[PDB]
Amino acid sequence: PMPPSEFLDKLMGKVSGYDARIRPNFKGPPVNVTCNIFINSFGSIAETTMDYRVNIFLRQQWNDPRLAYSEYPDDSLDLDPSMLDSIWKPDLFFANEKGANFHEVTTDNKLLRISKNGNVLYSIRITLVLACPMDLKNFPMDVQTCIMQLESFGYTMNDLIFEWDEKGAVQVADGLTLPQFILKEEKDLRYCTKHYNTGKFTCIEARFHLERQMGYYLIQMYIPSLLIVILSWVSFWINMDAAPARVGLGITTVLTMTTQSSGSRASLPKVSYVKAIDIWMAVCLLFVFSALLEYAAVNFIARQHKVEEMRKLFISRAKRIDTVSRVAFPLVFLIFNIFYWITYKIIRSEDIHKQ
Amino acid sequence: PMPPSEFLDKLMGKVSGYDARIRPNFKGPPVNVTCNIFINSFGSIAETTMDYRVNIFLRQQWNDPRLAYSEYPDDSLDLDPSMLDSIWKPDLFFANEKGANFHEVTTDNKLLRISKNGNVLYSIRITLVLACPMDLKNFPMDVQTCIMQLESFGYTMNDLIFEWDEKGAVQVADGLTLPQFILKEEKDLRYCTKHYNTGKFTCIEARFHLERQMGYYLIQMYIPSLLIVILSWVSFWINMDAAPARVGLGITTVLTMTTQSSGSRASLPKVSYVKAIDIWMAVCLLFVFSALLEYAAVNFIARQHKEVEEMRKLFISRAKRIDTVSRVAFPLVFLIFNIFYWITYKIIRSEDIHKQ
Amino acid sequence: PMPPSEFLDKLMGKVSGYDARIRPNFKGPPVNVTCNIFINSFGSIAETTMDYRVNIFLRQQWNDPRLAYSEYPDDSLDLDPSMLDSIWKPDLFFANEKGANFHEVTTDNKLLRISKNGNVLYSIRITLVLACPMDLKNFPMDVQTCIMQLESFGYTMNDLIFEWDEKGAVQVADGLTLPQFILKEEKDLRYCTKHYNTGKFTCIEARFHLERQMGYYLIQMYIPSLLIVILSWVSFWINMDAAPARVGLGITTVLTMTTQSSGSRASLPKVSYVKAIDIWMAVCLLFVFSALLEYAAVNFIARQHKELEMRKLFISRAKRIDTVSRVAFPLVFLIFNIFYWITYKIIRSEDIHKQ
Amino acid sequence: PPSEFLDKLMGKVSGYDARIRPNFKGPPVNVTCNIFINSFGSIAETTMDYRVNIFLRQQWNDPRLAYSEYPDDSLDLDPSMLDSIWKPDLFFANEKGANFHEVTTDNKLLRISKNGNVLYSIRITLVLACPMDLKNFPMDVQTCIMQLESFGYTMNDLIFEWDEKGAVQVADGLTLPQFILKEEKDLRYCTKHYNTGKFTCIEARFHLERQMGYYLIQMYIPSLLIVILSWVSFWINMDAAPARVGLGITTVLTMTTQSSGSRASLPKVSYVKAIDIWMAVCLLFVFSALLEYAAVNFIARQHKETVEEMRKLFISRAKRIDTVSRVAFPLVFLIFNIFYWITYKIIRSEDIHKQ
Amino acid sequence: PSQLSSEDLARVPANSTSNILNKLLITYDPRIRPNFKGIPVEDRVNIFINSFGSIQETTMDYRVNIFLRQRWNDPRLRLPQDFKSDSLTVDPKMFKCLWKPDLFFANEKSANFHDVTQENILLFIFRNGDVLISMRLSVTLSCPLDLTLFPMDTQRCKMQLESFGYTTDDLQFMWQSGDPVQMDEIALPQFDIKQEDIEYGNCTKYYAGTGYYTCVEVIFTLRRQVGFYMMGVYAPTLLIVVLSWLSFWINPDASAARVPLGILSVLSLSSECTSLASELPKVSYVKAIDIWLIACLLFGFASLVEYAVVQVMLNSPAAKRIDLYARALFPFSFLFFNVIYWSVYL
Ligand SMILES: CC[C@H](C)[C@H]1O[C@]2(CC[C@@H]1C)C[C@@H]1C[C@@H](C/C=C(\C)[C@@H](O[C@H]3C[C@H](OC)[C@@H](O[C@H]4C[C@H](OC)[C@@H](O)[C@H](C)O4)[C@H](C)O3)[C@@H](C)/C=C/C=C3\CO[C@@H]4[C@H](O)C(C)=C[C@@H](C(=O)O1)[C@]34O)O2
Ligand SMILES: CC[C@H](C)[C@H]1O[C@]2(CC[C@@H]1C)C[C@@H]1C[C@@H](C/C=C(\C)[C@@H](O[C@H]3C[C@H](OC)[C@@H](O[C@H]4C[C@H](OC)[C@@H](O)[C@H](C)O4)[C@H](C)O3)[C@@H](C)/C=C/C=C3\CO[C@@H]4[C@H](O)C(C)=C[C@@H](C(=O)O1)[C@]34O)O2
Ligand SMILES: CC[C@H](C)[C@H]1O[C@]2(CC[C@@H]1C)C[C@@H]1C[C@@H](C/C=C(\C)[C@@H](O[C@H]3C[C@H](OC)[C@@H](O[C@H]4C[C@H](OC)[C@@H](O)[C@H](C)O4)[C@H](C)O3)[C@@H](C)/C=C/C=C3\CO[C@@H]4[C@H](O)C(C)=C[C@@H](C(=O)O1)[C@]34O)O2
Ligand SMILES: CC[C@H](C)[C@H]1O[C@]2(CC[C@@H]1C)C[C@@H]1C[C@@H](C/C=C(\C)[C@@H](O[C@H]3C[C@H](OC)[C@@H](O[C@H]4C[C@H](OC)[C@@H](O)[C@H](C)O4)[C@H](C)O3)[C@@H](C)/C=C/C=C3\CO[C@@H]4[C@H](O)C(C)=C[C@@H](C(=O)O1)[C@]34O)O2
Ligand SMILES: *[C@@H]1O[C@H](CO)[C@@H](O)[C@H](O)[C@H]1NC(C)=O
Repeated sequence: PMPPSEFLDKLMGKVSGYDARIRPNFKGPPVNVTCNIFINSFGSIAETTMDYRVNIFLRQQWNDPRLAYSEYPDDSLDLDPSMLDSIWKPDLFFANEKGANFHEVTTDNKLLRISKNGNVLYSIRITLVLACPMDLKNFPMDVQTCIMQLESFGYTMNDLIFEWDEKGAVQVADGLTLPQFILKEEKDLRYCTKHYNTGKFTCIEARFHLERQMGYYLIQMYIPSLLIVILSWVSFWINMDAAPARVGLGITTVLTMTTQSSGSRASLPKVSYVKAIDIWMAVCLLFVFSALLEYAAVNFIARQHKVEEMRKLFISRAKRIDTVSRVAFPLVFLIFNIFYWITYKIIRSEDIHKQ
Repeated sequence: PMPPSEFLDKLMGKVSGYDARIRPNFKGPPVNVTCNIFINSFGSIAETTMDYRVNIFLRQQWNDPRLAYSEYPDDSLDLDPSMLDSIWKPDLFFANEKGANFHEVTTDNKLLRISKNGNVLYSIRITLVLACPMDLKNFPMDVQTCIMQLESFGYTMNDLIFEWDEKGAVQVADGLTLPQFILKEEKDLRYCTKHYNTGKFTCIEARFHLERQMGYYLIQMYIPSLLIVILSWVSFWINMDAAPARVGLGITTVLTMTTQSSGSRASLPKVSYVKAIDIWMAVCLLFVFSALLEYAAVNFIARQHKEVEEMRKLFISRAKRIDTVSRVAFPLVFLIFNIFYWITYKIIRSEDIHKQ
Repeated sequence: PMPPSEFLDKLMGKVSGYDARIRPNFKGPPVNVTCNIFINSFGSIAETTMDYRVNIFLRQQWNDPRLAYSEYPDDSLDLDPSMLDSIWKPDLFFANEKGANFHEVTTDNKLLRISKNGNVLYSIRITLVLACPMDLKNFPMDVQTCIMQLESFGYTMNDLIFEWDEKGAVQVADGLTLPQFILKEEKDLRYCTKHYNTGKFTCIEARFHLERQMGYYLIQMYIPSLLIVILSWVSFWINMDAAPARVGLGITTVLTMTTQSSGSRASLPKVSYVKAIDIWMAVCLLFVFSALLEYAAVNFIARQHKELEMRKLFISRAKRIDTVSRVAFPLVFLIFNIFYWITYKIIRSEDIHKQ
Repeated sequence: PPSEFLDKLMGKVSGYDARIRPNFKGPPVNVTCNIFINSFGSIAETTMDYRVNIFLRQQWNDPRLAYSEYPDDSLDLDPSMLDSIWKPDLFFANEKGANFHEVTTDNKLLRISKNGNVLYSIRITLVLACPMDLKNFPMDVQTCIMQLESFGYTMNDLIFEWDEKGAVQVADGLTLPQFILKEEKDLRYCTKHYNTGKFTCIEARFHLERQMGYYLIQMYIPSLLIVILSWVSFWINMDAAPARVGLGITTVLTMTTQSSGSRASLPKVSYVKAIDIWMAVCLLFVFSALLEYAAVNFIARQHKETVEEMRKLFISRAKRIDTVSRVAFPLVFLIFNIFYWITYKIIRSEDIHKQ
Repeated sequence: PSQLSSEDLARVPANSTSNILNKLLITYDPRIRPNFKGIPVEDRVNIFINSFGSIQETTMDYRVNIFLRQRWNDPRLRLPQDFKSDSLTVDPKMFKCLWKPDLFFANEKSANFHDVTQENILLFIFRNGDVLISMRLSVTLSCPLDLTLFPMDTQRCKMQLESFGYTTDDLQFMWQSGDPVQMDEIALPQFDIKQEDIEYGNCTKYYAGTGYYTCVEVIFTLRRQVGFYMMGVYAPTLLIVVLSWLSFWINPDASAARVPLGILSVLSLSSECTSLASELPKVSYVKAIDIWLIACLLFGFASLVEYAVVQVMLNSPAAKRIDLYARALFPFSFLFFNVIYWSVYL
């Protein structure tokens, strides 16, 4: 009955005497803010810069006593986004954020709702670039923990306290599929209170567990690496007295393999610890490099002969090495392959336990 | 006993007569401002553009006699961040800044606290793309000093003087482990007053020492170079008359070193002095190149006999002795080079460590 | 004893009657503006886009009769930077400017000082990416002139005239060192008045002479090119009948030299003239191609004996070709090296005379 | 006095409504447009766009803004006053990202004549979209398009006209690095029809010609060297299978990299370009070089299979193929070259007629 | 301007927006929606495609420039028969003082308005009260891509228009009855865009604790042009296979000749595969182009393994049968693969 416009002015207005500068319940118990997050999109995870981008809906709930209304029967009246300036809002901000911006497509992407008891609901559409320190050992098979830190710049824990919502704290949009990662459904909600010389400030943290899909890594690096090792083994069936042919084969494989190893570092950041792709690349280089010395020994042993019995002995030894190599080289690679994967599988299992 | 709104108007309000345009203690002693630095995030050091990025909290403290209150018994008051626009705030700009922005993720990221005596505590979240000159004389095993300069643009030292807080000037976060650098605990705090035609202006400087981590360069640069040098020595066991194989081996090793050296310079700026990595690559390139010359000599000596039998045997024996000595000398001389190269750079670094 | 707040309204106030819209000395002689720049940082020179970035302090001085004060006995009164909004300021802008911005790191980086006579000092901190056309006839060892043009958009020569300051028009920061260029200590200050359809406008220009450093280019392109040439020469000592070795040696050097030339153009614009580096890369390619070309003549001459004592003469001719080549190719290269450097040095002196 | 007049012309007393167009409920207002091109560059094939820095001038008679009391005509106003006057809503329909400069002040001009004519000049930087026809890619002419349309006012309110004299003006000494800007510019009327109605639009076309210096030195000459290198094989010994086959394969592989490199810059188009014809024929010639030795090796070995007289015939057959090829391959390349360069010059002549 | 009925309004002009618009907006509150506490508003939406392009595969997005049209009946904004014209074409600056729906693109990555010389907005007010607001927007939408069948694939890219603050009880979005998406005569470099667009609609979103929200979606069908990859990928790989067959004519005893021919052919194809991966995102599934590259590598690999068998047979103490058969079958087997491959992918 009473006009809608008057209610906007009569409440939280100059006549009302509401002061947006003064927090609710001044000189009293700390304000308690419950927070929700809805993840619209997750992606753009970059190892080089150690950051990821996310688009979220940040919802906050708090109780302002000065905003209670009994004149209108309806509850949870939606307000206008343009009048949010005069509403008192908590100074939440992201500790690990590197770049954030609001969204203004047609109007401001903001929602404000006020219930009769004074409860306030305020949701914003934000895009976050968040810093994520990464441990890049076990690089191909690595679970990565991403964190989001929400803490208060200006209000101490005597005035503003942040808590996670009981039901549906972090909610993920339906059918959200990361390109090269898998996001686990278990989310860790922790308290990490911050202490500064200025004082103590409230902080809440949400942790995401990301598993790396290994389809791409097998096709583009592991399988090509297998070819270079196998192609090197072709030399063991080439004639013994084919020094241009066999050495040329050896050099091309070894040098191509080094370029393939150099290809991997392009995207990775410059780190000073050994990774799992290094242990693969190092052993692969050892196998091709040992093939070159295999022919070098055969060539040297053959010429060592310079009565007739001596050349029979030396020539047999060079031939024997090639026949032994034809089985020894594939066999040792098989032993290494079995040990490599099982060792790295049990580690990955423990990674799930560590989450 | 006083409503909060009324106190906000009675002090620093229009009725109060506080003009933020005039500095405290006008026509009097210079305003003294204390400064603090909390390093929230350090990283993105880029050699090519010779800059680094940093996320910090900047706290300034200055005594304003006008902003004094006796109505409220509390020692301090956490005022609203939005009302800073009517506060007199000292001008502070960074002399070596190439880019900066404020943070407006949800609200204004600033803190204002006013004490009873009139002290003001004013804290800001800033992201700075600062520029640091880098020596690069010894690209591996170097220590770099970054600079942060805090100075005033409009107020001279007769009016505004900037100092460093006595306790805890620079405060690093709990972790903040840089991927490529190690940040030393000791930080130098110095005064570097600036003089211009406009006048004399105050300035304070904080220097950070960063030591480059050697793990990445050993695995991805030195070890690949070592492999090619060893690969070259394989030519001293192949047949003496196998011209396509040995020449093919020699050329492929030398050319690979050139591409490896070319790869290294890409990430570096176009400086015009010789770096430590250059000396390594040059000597390694010298070794592999000398291997090719070794085959050239033995090839010429071997066929020299045709150009009776006694001369032929002597030349072939002369040719073979080159191979025997080469397969021993070339590893050994490289070994001797490695001892000299590493030992000198360590003593050089250790003396520089004292300087840094 | 005048209050500071009250005095600041007696000038630049509603009571004052000062209109910032109307220029000083309306309907009268032109306003004389003296300008200074302080070079705080120089760098980011980019050949590909033909621009450079500079951070400067721009100071301006003009006499405003209205801003005359007598109550305060101070020779000058430094004023708050915020006051700049209420004072007439000339509309200076840069004609070669691609992008420029102000700095608001903590406060506006501006300085205003007013003297008793009415002089005004107005210093601004600006960072500008300036366009510089470049002449790359000699890609190294050239002198590039970078200009800065300061002109007025809306005020004609009848109202606003710009002048350089008699002393210290351009001042450079202490210890400024460009990484790949050397900045000369002599800067030419000239006048270039502009005429458009809308009238005549004042403009002042300051040009900087930058000299490229040769230290980088010598150890990264000239020495590598010299290595490829000297590598080709060893073929003259390789056995005459070893066709796979020498032919493989000849082709590999020529192809690698081609790649080295391609590497040089990565950082250069797609210019249609001939650069100095092109002459070096062409001559180096000419030498290595000739070495391969020589072997084809030796092979053709050598096989003639079997197809056709005639045997001895054909074999003798082939050996003499190799023997002369071992001294001809080094010597002819040496003559080229002497000619190439000395001719361009006198060209460098001529360009130094032209600044 | 100056200050009082500005209020009188457009102020609270004046009642000048900036929201009503001139000659309301009457004939459309006439708009005369000028363009001065201060900078032309950043022509990128990949994104099919170019960047321009221009001064945009508009003239429209406003009857309300007529002054008789000041004797002087065309008195220049302050740039800040532009908020008060009614200004047409020009925009560039084919544009991508626009920005004002505000380097030290707003780069704007305002002039008002006694009769009421208004002149409003602004400095703009524009990234405009240019569709490109990449057929005849090294020898092509590209027409750039600049469209000025009115977004809010239909043909009853706002009509656009080009200035009779000096519509598009180019700054003195403007030299595009990669293109030659012709001095003839086409101005047409292209009215746009939408579901809202008819809106005025004017278009100015720039005719650009690509400089051929860069592509000759960097693409055609390197390609013509690999072809010649292939011909060296025709002099190497027939029995030298490792040499000629090695030489053959290296040239073919090197040509393949060059062809891919040539297309790296320009976009992924689905039509055949001029550069593709050249690279294809070059690939055909080097491939035919590899395919001629294979026929000579096979024809020779057939002697082993009058056994001696069988041997002679086969050996002669092999030599004849090599001798004929030595003159045949250069001759066919020459005939292709003259055909290739004549037809494209003819097509280029037709293209300039279209321009 | 015009806020709180333009303050005193002492000025007295004659029958202009100084009078009509101010009288129209004397009691107008933009904060209160039309038909407050009643029927939800029905907002007709149209799109005009100025420029479609920049379909980036690395970031799986595309950038479009469009004009957004909206229509809604405003009971308060009724022309009081003062003007016999059915339109007002008021100044574009007035958009700030009137109610506007809070439309936002849910799948959008970055958006910007455009300020060439003025705000690029059109406002129309019909006599009945209907409002037509037009706006120039440049939006970077996000498109998930399925890169199986990669060289010859079809991709559906959507555009979702939904409200942020008003639920389905207050604000409802629907597509215009006739010609909702008026495209322009445009051409794409690497893709082909059809004129048949699926106006799916619905898309109504439910968010826990806030309620239902209206949405409308337009799906664009894009077909890739296969011409570029013919010259770019298929033809180079087909060439390298042909060189591999050349070894079968080279002398059986030419170890230093055939072996480089085999190894350099295999390694050349492998490098070509790596270059293709650079443009494509790091997907974990196989693509159509891969089955081509695997077979080409298999044929290249089988050439070198063929010579190794010949070298064993010659030194085993004939081997000409192995070479002679290889010359016929190796081209022949490749022909069958091509027939099956292209037929399967049409
Ligand atoms: C020993 C070198 C000769 C030339 C041998 O090289 C090869 C072939 C045969 C030659 C005889 C190939 C070579 C590896 C070696 C075998 C080496 C290993 C299997 C490991 O290495 C050891 C040595 C290393 O000490 C430098 C030692 O210190 C550590 C200490 C710390 O850990 C406790 C660690 O924090 C610190 C950073 O480092 C550590 C025990 O790891 C394995 C990790 C090797 C990795 C090397 C490479 C992977 O990709 C690189 C590059 O992109 C490429 C092109 C070539 C690779 C290569 O060249 O790999 C490469 O450089 O064999
Ligand atoms: C001639 C080609 C045969 C294959 C010869 O090539 C080689 C070796 C032996 C073969 C017989 C190598 C070749 C150069 C030639 C020798 C050529 C020169 C020493 C110069 O060139 C002449 C020819 C040129 O005409 C196109 C001629 O016109 C001018 C006219 C105008 O000025 C008046 C000018 O505005 C216009 C644009 O051009 C002009 C007199 O300059 C010298 C400048 C050569 C430059 C070429 C190259 C440098 O880097 C390029 C590329 O990055 C690379 C990978 C290979 C180089 C190469 O391939 O260099 C390269 O392409 O010898
Ligand atoms: C057929 C290949 C065999 C193996 C022959 O290949 C070679 C050497 C000898 C082998 C017997 C080399 C090969 C070309 C052929 C000769 C071919 C031509 C002179 C033309 O080509 C044909 C093929 C083309 O589509 C492959 C075909 O369809 C058109 C249809 C439509 O137009 C009507 C068009 O909309 C659509 C896009 O394309 C059309 C009939 O024109 C000429 C235009 C060739 C261009 C090919 C290339 C140029 O740069 C490419 C690449 O960067 C590189 C590394 C290799 C080149 C190559 O590999 O070139 C390359 O791929 O000879
Ligand atoms: C077997 C490889 C040898 C070296 C053969 O390589 C070649 C030729 C002949 C050699 C004998 C060439 C090679 C492909 C293979 C044929 C391989 C396939 C048709 C597929 O592969 C299989 C094997 C794979 O297990 C290694 C197997 O996954 C396991 C583990 C899984 O657990 C997570 C489990 O889910 C599953 C059940 O089982 C799985 C069935 O996929 C196919 C997916 C491979 C494509 C590879 C390539 C295409 O572009 C790549 C690269 O850019 C390039 C440079 C070279 C290519 C290449 O190298 O192509 C390349 O790497 O033949
Ligand atoms: C508006 O009013 C004026 C006089 O006040 C009148 O002349 C004019 O015709 C009116 N316009 C209409 C009725 O459309």
